[PDB]
Amino acid sequence: LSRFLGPRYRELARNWIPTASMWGAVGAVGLVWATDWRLILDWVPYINGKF
Amino acid sequence: REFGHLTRMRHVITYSLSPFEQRAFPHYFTKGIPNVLRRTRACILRVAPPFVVFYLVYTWGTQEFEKSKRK
Amino acid sequence: HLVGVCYTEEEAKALAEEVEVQDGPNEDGEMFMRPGKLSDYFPKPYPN
Amino acid sequence: AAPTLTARLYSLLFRRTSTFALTIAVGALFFERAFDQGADAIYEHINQGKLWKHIKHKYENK
Amino acid sequence: TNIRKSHPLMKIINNAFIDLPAPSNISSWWNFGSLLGICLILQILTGLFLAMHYTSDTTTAFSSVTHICRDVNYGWVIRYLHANGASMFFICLFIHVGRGLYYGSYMFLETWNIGVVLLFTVMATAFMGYVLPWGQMSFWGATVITNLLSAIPYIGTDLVEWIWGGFSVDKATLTRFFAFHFILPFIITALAAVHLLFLHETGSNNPTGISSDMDKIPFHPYYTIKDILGALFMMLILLILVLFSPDLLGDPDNYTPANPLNTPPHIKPEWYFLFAYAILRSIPNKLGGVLALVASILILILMPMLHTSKQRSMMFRPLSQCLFWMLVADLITLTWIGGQPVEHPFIIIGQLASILYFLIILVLMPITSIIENNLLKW
Amino acid sequence: TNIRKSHPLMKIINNAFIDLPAPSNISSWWNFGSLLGICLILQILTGLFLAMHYTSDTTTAFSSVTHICRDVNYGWVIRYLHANGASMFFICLFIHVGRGLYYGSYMFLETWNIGVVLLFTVMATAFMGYVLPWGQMSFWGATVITNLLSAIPYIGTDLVEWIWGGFSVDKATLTRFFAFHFILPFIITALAAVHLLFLHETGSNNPTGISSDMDKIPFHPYYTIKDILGALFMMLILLILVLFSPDLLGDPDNYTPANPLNTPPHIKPEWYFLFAYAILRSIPNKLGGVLALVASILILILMPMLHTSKQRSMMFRPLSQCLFWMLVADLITLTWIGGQPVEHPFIIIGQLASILYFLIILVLMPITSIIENNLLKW
Amino acid sequence: RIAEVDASVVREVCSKYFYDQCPAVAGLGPIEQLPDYNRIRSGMFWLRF
Amino acid sequence: AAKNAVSQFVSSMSASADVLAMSKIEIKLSDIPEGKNMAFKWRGKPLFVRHRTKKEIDQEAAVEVSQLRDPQHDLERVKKPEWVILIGVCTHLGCVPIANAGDFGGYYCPCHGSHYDASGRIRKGPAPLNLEVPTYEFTSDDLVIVG
Ligand code: HEM
Ligand code: HEM
Ligand code: HEM
Ligand code: HEM
Ligand SMILES: COC(=O)N(OC)c1ccccc1COc1ccn(-c2ccc(Cl)cc2)n1
Ligand SMILES: COC(=O)N(OC)c1ccccc1COc1ccn(-c2ccc(Cl)cc2)n1
Ligand code: FES
Repeated sequence: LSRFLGPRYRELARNWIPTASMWGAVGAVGLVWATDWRLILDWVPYINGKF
Repeated sequence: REFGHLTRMRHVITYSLSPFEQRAFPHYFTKGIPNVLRRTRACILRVAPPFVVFYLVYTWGTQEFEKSKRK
Repeated sequence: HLVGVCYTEEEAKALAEEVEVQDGPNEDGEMFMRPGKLSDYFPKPYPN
Repeated sequence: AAPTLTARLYSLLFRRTSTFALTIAVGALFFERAFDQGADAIYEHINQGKLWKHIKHKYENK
Repeated sequence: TNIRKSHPLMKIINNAFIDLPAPSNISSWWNFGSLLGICLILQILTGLFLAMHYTSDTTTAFSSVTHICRDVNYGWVIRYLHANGASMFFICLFIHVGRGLYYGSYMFLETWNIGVVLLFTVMATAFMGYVLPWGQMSFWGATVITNLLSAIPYIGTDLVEWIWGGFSVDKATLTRFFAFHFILPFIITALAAVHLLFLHETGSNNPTGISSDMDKIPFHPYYTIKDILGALFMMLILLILVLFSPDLLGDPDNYTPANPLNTPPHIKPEWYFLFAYAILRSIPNKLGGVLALVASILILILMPMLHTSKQRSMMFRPLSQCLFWMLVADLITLTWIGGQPVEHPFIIIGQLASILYFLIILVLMPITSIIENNLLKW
Repeated sequence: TNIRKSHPLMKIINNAFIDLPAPSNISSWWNFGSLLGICLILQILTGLFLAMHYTSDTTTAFSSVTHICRDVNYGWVIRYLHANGASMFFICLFIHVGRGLYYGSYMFLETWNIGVVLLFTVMATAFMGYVLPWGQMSFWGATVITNLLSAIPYIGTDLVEWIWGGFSVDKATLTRFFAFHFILPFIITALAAVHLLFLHETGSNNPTGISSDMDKIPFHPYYTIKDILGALFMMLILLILVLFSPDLLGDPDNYTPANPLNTPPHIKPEWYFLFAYAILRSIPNKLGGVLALVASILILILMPMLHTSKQRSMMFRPLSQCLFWMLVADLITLTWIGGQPVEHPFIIIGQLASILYFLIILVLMPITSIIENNLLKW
Repeated sequence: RIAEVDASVVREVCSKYFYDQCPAVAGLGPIEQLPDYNRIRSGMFWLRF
Repeated sequence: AAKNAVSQFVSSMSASADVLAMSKIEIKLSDIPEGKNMAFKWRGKPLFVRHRTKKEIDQEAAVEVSQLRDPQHDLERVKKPEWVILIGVCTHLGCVPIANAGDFGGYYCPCHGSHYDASGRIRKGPAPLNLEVPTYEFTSDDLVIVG
């Protein structure tokens, strides 16, 4: 398919993949206190967040 | 989308009759019975052969279930 | 509810294993007595 | 005309409003564990010798 | 000076129900959208009664439901109105989805995507209502969900413990299932107003698949009297199942109470989940089985992308009509297999029918539309 | 191609909150309309918790509420959020009504009449929530309503028996009070969307009483940041009353349980009903007292008809400002009298203040506006 | 001088002169639909980048 | 309003308890004869608790790893061979039946005819795993705390 074909489609997606960890890692930090992810609160020694 | 702003049409005439001037039940078994037989014939070869294969699999599946617990 | 406010949990059960109140029944028997099971309200004096 | 210290990091992080969209998440620290200086050291100072973890050595290891 | 065209509240009703342009050749398959709105209202004015006299605990749930059929006045009629009214909702939902699949109504992209959200929300609601009476089918049916819900490799073991009230089967299990069942029918009522606001931008599709802007009629009185007649025929079927055989759609083993007392003679849910229970049971892996459960409902979102025909509906496509009825006969097979024990003929059948459900939608339907395109010289 | 002006759902939000034309001289008295929408949402996400752990019967009601403050986790904070959150709703409602009375906002006739319906519905709701905990103030306060409700000369004796569950104080009394309290807050949420749709036809009034079509500003960002700041100041006052004195607004005698055991030392409701209890108690007739109770709230509907001034608001009317603050000082007197025993000085005071509340609205206010009309040479 | 301009040079010089800067605005009627200065100033910084 | 109002609505619907002393720190004394399993609804399922014999660990050890699929035995999980803890959960469906019915001391599932252990071990198909014990340690004279 030549649906989304082109060197233009991955050129704006070339300069956005630095700020497309604002898509995935922001979801990874968007589920730290909304979820209480238990074994990745010891990602840091800093969060003794519940007593 | 309101009624006078929908589409463009030219050279078409329609005629209608009042509901109090006509019979609510016209030809019912004179026209209706040969009409529902034409519609049944036109769709019977598309709808029915899948449900026949469900029937044959269902009979083979319940009979080979009982010819396993027997001895 | 007395643990951590004015008693630790031992020094607390011993005040419950001091009064004798009536428990429920058990088969091969009837209404028996079993004292403080660590979670018990304070005993009323009057039956009615 | 030397300015004051209000050019904080405005040319460094704050111009392109990349900071502003995610200060609930990224710019969120320094205000839970750095505030051990806050209420708990104040609340136990008004109530010295009255909480349970003050009268505690008297009743363990007896 | 016409008050129904100028009053701020009356002109919303007039544009929605009275002066709305509608196609003139709309069939009886377009009746089931207002029937779904009648079944949803009825399940709200009957779930009022049951949650009033209710207690949800591991010690009293099975007896709180038997109190209503005998002691609570007009409780036998309202309980079996609620248990059969949910079977009526699910038959009016499968007709509705199969209509829009047959006539190409999924090309209304925003209306179709809110519909797939509505299909998930009523399916999860009714699962959390059959766990409330606490019988054998309530226990063993809930405890096969959590085996595939604890199979989530990171967060799953603390997910099931957070929704079970805190440990396992206990008093507070039925305080989070009951909470997730009182409030989910009202998200459905707000998702249905948004569902109709997107349809109002284009109007309705029709059985020919051709736009009908030269042949519109007003909605009143032609389809207001046709939707009232179709709703009267639905109340006749529902009150026949309530007043003449109120236990025809049901399982007797859910009158045996819940306890881990003994393993039951079988495990089976209600009829409208038997197609889904048959698919996950034919996968011998509790992660592959929970993925194909969600992939059997969310596969509907790929229907706009998989369309390769030059026509919209299936009225003039005879080779595609054969494949549509093979898919309906495949879902009848999975409903039968899902109430059978896991034995020799019902594993090879139940796992080949799980394959053919995905082979028709993904592979066989896009190739057949291309073959019909070449035969019509485009 | 601007997506917030062309998307079907986004353009409703844009016309309502973002691009809405608003007067530029709107004061802080116009903040209390969005504060009422915050207090109503908060009373819904907190009444969720209480009705979950609840049993409403004559044998267990007083103990079902004491179970939450001690045993149910986070139940002391949520219970006193709910009891003080209803006092917060009633202070934000009396400021709101007195604003529209002072600035002549009742000239928006359809918006004002839906408001009077909203004032009746929250008053009847909160009466059927104070009867639920079943203490001395719950009993003797409910049993003075039915003395004036059985005084209806034809239908009243079968009316009270139909709402008392069937006889008197019993198990099922608190199944019809509790039913009339779970569902009435949701009629308020639908009556508030209709309330704002009528205001959108004209926009807002302003403190000068003059139309402001030459000086409009957008609602975002000027009043979106001003309504957020005012809501933050409301959460500070509410959490101070919850975390530092959670029994300041309340009665200790409603901790003494309910029983017909003994007559209480006094009978008094919450503070926001004390003006209404003082009026009916000063009428020695159980039919004349139930008529003047309904005539103290429904008198607001006559405010468009009684207006005789050539100006709209009270900003330039110094003689009318004196009468407005005499009416506020008259409602402070009735709130004090309604918590006093029925003795010698509190009957001649409580019945002259009941007269002056009706004399100001009906007689003194229309004559004074005419006198001010003659002094300005029109 | 024209031959040494490329796309990264244009991105650098436009970000220096345009982005988080306060503009000067003039208008002559009928200009009731000319947006507020706060809405014009907030149109100078972008949302997603 | 992100962590002190969302994540703090935590303790009523979590593994933290309104039953803060559950029954495990309650003083458990054996009102139980050997060969008798009572339906103890203590954290859900009947936990298999009775006396013990010296002859007990000799019959499960007579059948070794060559039978099994996921091998772990009495000394791996249990503290000392004078005590026993189970849960009443089949690892595929979730039930084993009432006691005193089996071959020589198991709990034969009458679902369609499989068998299971009195100490949590796989015998027949079609379930993959072994029965789960809860986690605790030994501390005491008779102060048992199962959890
Ligand atoms: C609570 C659930 C639902 C309600 C109340 C509802 C309601 C309605 C109504 C009233 C109509 C217009 C009349 C009609 O054509 O029947 C309609 C049309 C439509 N619905 Fe639904 N619906 C629901 C679920 C769904 C689902 C599950 C889907 C698809 C996955 C869906 C997709 C559609 C489509 C595509 C149309 C337009 C069809 C056409 O005009 O040809 N809806 N719906
Ligand atoms: C989309 C709407 C609904 C669906 C599909 C639905 C489905 C069900 C089902 C399957 C049952 C089990 C009946 C049985 O097995 O005997 C049930 C009963 C029940 N429902 Fe609903 N329901 C709906 C609406 C509601 C509402 C609006 C409420 C609460 C206000 C509610 C609360 C309950 C309760 C408490 C029971 C108790 C069990 C019983 O009485 O049988 N449900 N419902
Ligand atoms: C649940 C109850 C209520 C809610 C949520 C509510 C909400 C609102 C809101 C958001 C506004 C616009 C902003 C403002 O001017 O404050 C407003 C204005 C108004 N409300 Fe209410 N209100 C309620 C009760 C009432 C009552 C009891 C009355 C009168 C008896 C009333 C009469 C008015 C009037 C006349 C206006 C327009 C005032 C003006 O623009 O000068 N409302 N209301
Ligand atoms: C306009 C909104 C509301 C108002 C003005 C209101 C008012 C009240 C009042 C005055 C009480 C008595 C508290 C006490 O005396 O200790 C109460 C408690 C109660 N409310 Fe509400 N409430 C509202 C919303 C709700 C909602 C949305 C529900 C149910 C979902 C509800 C159900 C209850 C119940 C069951 C109680 C008894 C628990 C207790 O007394 O602490 N209320 N409410
Ligand atoms: C009326 O309730 C039952 O039939 N339930 O649950 C108590 C039952 C009872 C016994 C055995 C199995 C079940 C459930 O089986 C299934 C199979 C698929 N789903 C499902 C549920 C939610 C969603 Cl979103 C999607 C799929 N449920
Ligand atoms: C919080 O509840 C109380 O204060 N209640 O009721 C349990 C109470 C308690 C003790 C004594 C009296 C009352 C009630 O006194 C009044 C006086 C007037 N209303 C009233 C009620 C509804 C409507 Cl629409 C209009 C007026 N109620
Ligand atoms: S015991 Fe569950 S399958 Fe054999």
